[PDB]
Amino acid sequence: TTFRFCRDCNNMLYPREDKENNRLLFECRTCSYVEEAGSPLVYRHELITNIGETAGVVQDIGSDPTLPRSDRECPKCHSRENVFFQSQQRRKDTSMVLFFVCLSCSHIFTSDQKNK
Amino acid sequence: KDQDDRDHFGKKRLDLAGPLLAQLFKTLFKKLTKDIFRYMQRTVEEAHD
Amino acid sequence: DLDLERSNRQVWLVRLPMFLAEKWRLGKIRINKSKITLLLNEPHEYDLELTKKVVENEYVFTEQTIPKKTAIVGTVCHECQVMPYHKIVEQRRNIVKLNNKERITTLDETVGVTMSHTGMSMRSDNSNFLKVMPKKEILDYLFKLFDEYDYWSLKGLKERTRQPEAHLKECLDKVATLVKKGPYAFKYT
Ligand SMILES: [Zn+2]
Ligand SMILES: [Zn+2]
Repeated sequence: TTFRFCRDCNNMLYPREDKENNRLLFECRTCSYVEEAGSPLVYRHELITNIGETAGVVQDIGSDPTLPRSDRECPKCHSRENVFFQSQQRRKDTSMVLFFVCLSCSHIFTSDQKNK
Repeated sequence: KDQDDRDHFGKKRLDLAGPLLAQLFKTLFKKLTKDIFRYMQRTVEEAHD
Repeated sequence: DLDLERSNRQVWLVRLPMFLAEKWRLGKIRINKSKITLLLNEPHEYDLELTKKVVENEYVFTEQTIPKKTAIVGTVCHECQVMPYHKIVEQRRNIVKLNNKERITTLDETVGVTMSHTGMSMRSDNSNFLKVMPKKEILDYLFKLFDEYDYWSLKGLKERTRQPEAHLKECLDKVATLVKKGPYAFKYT
């Protein structure tokens, strides 16, 4: 995660192990620029995800006519005008929880009960 | 995103008599040039009247 | 050989609509503070747009493995876009969708007359287009042809013959040897 690019080379910095100072540096297999490892974690794989559950929530989601309105009150705004929609993770196993969006604070909440 | 949908009528088009003649007439027009050119060539090839 | 002349002028790029573009193929910059305006020569008081203030790595240059006469004139200081005043502008900018080409002049004549020239009209060429002897004197010239240029082709000899074709070609065939192929061919050498 969090790729790093070079400068004056701009390619992406692979990690090159420093054993002597004994830490991780990021090389640049084209121009020899280097720097540290801002964190020893290198790679993630992320089988079961929980992102895209709010894909493209723009400040205009309130301006889309086709989205179903709903009346519940935002925990923050305590306003009762909010559009909502299922989780945008277009995949089969996906749950059927609801993401609301208050038209006032643009705060996102959920209809959940298992985990908020 | 979901895979694409191939039957979505938004992505179809209907060729009416306009297009269908166009596609047809266009090729028939090349063939007319090509021949004209060939004749135009071959007559100049032999400086025929 | 290229020359960085000064390259320090604060050139200001402007994007403009077409009606402006056509008009440009004087001014009065009436900037005001940052609501920058400007007066154009008559026309309107079209203001400048702070379309892009900061503009780096962008410079103007002109010219006159082939080289040429390069000159680096000025640097972009800031990019602008035209602010069209808007009364007639929108009145014509919206009306920019009010043009097209013509339909077909479906030939108003009677049908009979027009086809007359198509068939056998028995007329043509109205548009000019793709319309397209002494054996002594012969030998004296043949010896001259042999002497002046042993590589004497028949055409160079026949044109130089300027006489009946018999005397030049036949009488000279004895003391002159003509090759058929190779460089010195057809040469009365
Ligand atoms: Zn680099
Ligand atoms: Zn709210």
